Amino acid sequence: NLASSLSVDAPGLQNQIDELSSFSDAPSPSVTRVLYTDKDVSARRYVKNLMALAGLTVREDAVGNIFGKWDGLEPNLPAVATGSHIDAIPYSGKYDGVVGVLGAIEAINVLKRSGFKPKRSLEIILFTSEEPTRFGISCLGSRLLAGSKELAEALKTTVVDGQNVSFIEAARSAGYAEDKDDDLSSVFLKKGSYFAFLELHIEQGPILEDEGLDIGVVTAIAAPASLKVEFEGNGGHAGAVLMPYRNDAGLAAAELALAVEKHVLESESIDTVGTVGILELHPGAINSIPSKSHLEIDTRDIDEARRNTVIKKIQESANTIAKKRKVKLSEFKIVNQDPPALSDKLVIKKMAEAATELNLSHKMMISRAYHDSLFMARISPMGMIFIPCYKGYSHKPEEYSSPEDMANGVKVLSLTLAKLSLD
Amino acid sequence: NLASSLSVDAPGLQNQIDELSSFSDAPSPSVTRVLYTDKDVSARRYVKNLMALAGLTVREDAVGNIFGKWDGLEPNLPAVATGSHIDAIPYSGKYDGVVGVLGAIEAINVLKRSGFKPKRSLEIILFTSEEPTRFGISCLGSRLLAGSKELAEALKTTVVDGQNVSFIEAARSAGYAEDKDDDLSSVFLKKGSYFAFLELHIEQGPILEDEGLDIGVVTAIAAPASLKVEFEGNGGHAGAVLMPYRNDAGLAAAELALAVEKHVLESESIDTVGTVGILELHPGAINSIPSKSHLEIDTRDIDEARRNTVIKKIQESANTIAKKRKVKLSEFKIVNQDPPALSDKLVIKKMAEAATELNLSHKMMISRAYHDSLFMARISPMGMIFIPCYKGYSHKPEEYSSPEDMANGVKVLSLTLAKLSLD
Ligand SMILES: [Mn+2]
Ligand SMILES: [Mn+2]
Ligand SMILES: [Mn+2]
Ligand SMILES: [Mn+2]
Repeated sequence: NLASSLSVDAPGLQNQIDELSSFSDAPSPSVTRVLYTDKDVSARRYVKNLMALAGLTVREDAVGNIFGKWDGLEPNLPAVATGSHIDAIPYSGKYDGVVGVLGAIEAINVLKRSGFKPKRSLEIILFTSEEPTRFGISCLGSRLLAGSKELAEALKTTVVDGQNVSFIEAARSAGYAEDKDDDLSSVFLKKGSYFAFLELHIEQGPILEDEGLDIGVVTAIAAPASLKVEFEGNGGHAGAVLMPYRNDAGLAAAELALAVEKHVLESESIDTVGTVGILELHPGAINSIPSKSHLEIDTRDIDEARRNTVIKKIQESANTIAKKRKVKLSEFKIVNQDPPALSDKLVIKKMAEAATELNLSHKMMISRAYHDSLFMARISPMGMIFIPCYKGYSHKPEEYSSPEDMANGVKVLSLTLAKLSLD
Repeated sequence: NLASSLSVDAPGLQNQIDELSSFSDAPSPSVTRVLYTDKDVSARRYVKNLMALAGLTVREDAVGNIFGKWDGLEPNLPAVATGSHIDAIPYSGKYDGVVGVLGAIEAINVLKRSGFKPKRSLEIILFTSEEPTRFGISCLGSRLLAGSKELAEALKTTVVDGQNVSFIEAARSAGYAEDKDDDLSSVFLKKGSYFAFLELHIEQGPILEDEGLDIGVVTAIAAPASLKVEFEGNGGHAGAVLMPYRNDAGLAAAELALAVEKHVLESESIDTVGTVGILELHPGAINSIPSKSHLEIDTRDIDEARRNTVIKKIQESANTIAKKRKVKLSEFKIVNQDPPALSDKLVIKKMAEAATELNLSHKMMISRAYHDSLFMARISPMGMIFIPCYKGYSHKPEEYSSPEDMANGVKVLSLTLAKLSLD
């Protein structure tokens, strides 16, 4: 049957993972690859070439989401879509995102080798960017596909990066958003344009590995939020300004970072997380008392209300700390505060059937990380396939998924796409 | 007499202060000017031009200390020296250091207009750098003039900046070519090679302004130290690594910064200070748990033993925090731990006499900031002349000393140089 016929070029896929990792601003084994930079442009060209070699019809939208379609026997029907991202945060790994892009192309090649003939077309999406590194905006491509007018407006009017380069200027340097007449609504997909959307991804947790399982059938994605906070004080000379006269913006930031941890732990649930991954001091000189501090805070929970309580407490603490330290709370901005997504029950059923037919052990589980799937779920029924990764490591160069684990994920993706194409 | 004949071009000196401030990597009103950068080179050239216009013999040593001599009637006698620095930490003011360099040149011009005939030569020193910004080393020039073999060795073997540029490469780019035969010992001054060393400097405190006084006669300089600390943890995914499994290097850093403040306050003396002016996270992404943190800590006291107790407590806390957070204390480096210095009693005497002869009010006081004077004191009798500054502000663009305050300092410097030259 179809399932028994599926065969993946596992070393070939690994070779592509390694080749793509060369497009990096960080030295190997780390990867850094940021939206619209030269390394991103090179990586896009590499992927588009692989899509062409796979016989896919390739197109791009106004912000650089890339689509590669295998036309079905009934091409007017909403297609079955799959895909992921290839951007990488600073000093991260080679597998996050990339497995779901290169692996989706491999799933096409696998199905073609088996002589599968899709009824509904299959389409691979390379999302233009999923990581928030450049503009503070996660899932930039999929948020637009899912029809965010607010985001489209912001991208055209106010959005800039840390070097004051605008979104539009960055896009144009990479070959996109050239048309002046587009408010970016051209990117929006109407609800139902895809029959379903699937994303293959490394688990980014140790559960499948610890339990000895091959496949996670993802049932939900946890609710993510992020915040930016700034404090301002008077600054001055570190040697000469006596302690009673200070209002140290760095100490306010230190206290807020510890308050974030405290409020997360106060939830009493191990599913709650919060992190201060960015903490910058100005002027940032050893002998200058910080007059401005800038924090960026990530916080999430599978339970939206429980997460929101953490956010409320963080704002309360920022105000309490500012008053105590006698500094100005000059910025407190919630950058995003998004609900969780639920995978579609029929997609879940088909995925689990596919794993069973392939003799692959599996469990149903939640995603802690967010993904493009979070926003694609607003447009069509969604599911995700998790594969194991070594010790759950992710967002660091120790991240690793074996050729066998990737091949298993590709087989499940191939078979689930096939099932949905004939639905 | 000589005193009554001294006249300063006060607006002209102000104009020079303003012109020099244009050599900056920060937009006005702030100044940033770092050792061996293009802005530093431009400022060196500006000063050397003024020295030549004042008829001084101009020379430079291996690391770029600049000397401008007015030859006396007895040129073989140890000269009377004066000088300061022109480097500026990020986003600082226009007066720190610069007043004692431009003001020293103006003092020469003042004495020449009055027809003064020196016995001992007078020599102006532009120290190559006094701020620790680039290499973490304060008083780089004067520590070398004072004969630090440990520093000379480090500069040629291990010292690099934050961008991994070596001291040698940086010096070379600024026109200080490396002599592989020179271990920098060529820079060392013989003890007693100067009769005395004087530094004119803004107070960097509010005392003279608050008390309505013209001149501070500095009697001692507080004991400065600095520390570099790094913590290392596992890092990883901000969304997926659950709180009990973390070893967050950023939170270790936050706790250490708060411990620094605590230990300073524990001294029970208002003269004790400590600051964390630099706190950097790696990888520094919103969704990546910090795997490395880097702190640079400044701590000082007029009392050396009290200062040292603070340092010991900070090291104890760094170890306690590392154990509790389950991170590695990967670096704990005391970069410098220097004793205080006392001004020479006969230099103090001459300075007070000069202020009195000029009908300027004055008081004895200590310096909280460190200065090149701290290390020149190891080579020759030392003193400092403080002038008032607005609200004591320093290391920020609000720093200000009036044209009159500078001119009065210049007059005291001129007259003190003259008195010492004839002694
Ligand atoms: Mn990621
Ligand atoms: Mn991802
Ligand atoms: Mn300074
Ligand atoms: Mn200074």
